[PDB]
Amino acid sequence: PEFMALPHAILVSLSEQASSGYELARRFDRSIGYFWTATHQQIYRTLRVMENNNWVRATKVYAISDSGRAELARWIAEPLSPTRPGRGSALTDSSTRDIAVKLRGAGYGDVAALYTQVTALRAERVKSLDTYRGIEKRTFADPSALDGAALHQYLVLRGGIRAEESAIDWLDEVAEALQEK
Amino acid sequence: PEFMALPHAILVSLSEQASSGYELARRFDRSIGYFWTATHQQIYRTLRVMENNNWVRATTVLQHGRPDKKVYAISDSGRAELARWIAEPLSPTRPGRGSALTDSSTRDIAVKLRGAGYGDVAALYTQVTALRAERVKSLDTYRGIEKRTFADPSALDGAALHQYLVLRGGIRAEESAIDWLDEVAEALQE
Ligand SMILES: [Cl-]
Repeated sequence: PEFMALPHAILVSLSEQASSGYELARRFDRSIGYFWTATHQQIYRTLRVMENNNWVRATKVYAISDSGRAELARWIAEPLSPTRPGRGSALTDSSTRDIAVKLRGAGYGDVAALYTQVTALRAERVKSLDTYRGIEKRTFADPSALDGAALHQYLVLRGGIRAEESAIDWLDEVAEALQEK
Repeated sequence: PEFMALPHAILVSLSEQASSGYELARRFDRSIGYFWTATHQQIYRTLRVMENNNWVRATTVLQHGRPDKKVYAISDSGRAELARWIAEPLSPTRPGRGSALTDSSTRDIAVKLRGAGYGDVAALYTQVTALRAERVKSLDTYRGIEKRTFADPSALDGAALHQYLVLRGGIRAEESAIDWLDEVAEALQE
């Protein structure tokens, strides 16, 4: 439960607005829904799980508990996981999504701890890009002579190259805005 | 289900090189694993399935003083299915359709783009231009939420600024997607 990311997304939702099961889903599919693709069945299942830890109270409207608000602070401060599923690419790495959740509910949990996660993740995107940048020069040196399969592969690599750059650029925009704060 | 996403990725993979179990897993991670997170167990289970469909054929190759390796290659029927799936339009019922961060058409197009060929590129260009038209809907929407809710983002503090930054990530992704979708469309224009 504390090693997953949806309980926490819902903890953010509850932190801002204490809603119900359906009100929660409804709220989630337009607030955090643009980064997380979760179903109503998932939202409800996790809401059950959160009441099992006493993370949410039965005020029928759910409320974040003290224990749940503590977990959000804990989770936001918790650094980058080495066991995280998808390490090594901006398209597969789920940290970009987690940072967005942490960034939203940065009331519970502090900005200093998150800043370091933003700078740590950016450093990883540089390893990713530096890898892609190597495959480019060492596989697609002179990118104008490419014809069919070779060019299709280049273009695909160029999508990954863009994503890595995109991630770094956002991570920079995030890191900049968290400094002036 | 048969005609899902991973099988076609594996057809594209085996289209590039006839690989064995481990070779296919290894080379998928090296290439298509940078956009696709799939487990080796999953890769092999689809391999089994597509052999039952006769989409892939297995040949035991002779290795001296080596366990003889079983190599899978794409068959005629599988080569046909890959061509069929590249041509098949985007689903209007698929999830996360409303965001570049949430949409898997970006990934499907990448796979299609890999194993395209002279005959499939034309139909593939169709989906490129269609998906770009959707990213503009998504972008046009985010830019609306920006102007309506986050005009003058210099006087933003705390929650408001955190939310804007998050919205700023979505705008970049849509832009990024459009830029790539344009680069692909242009490179096919020759
Ligand atoms: Cl055959």
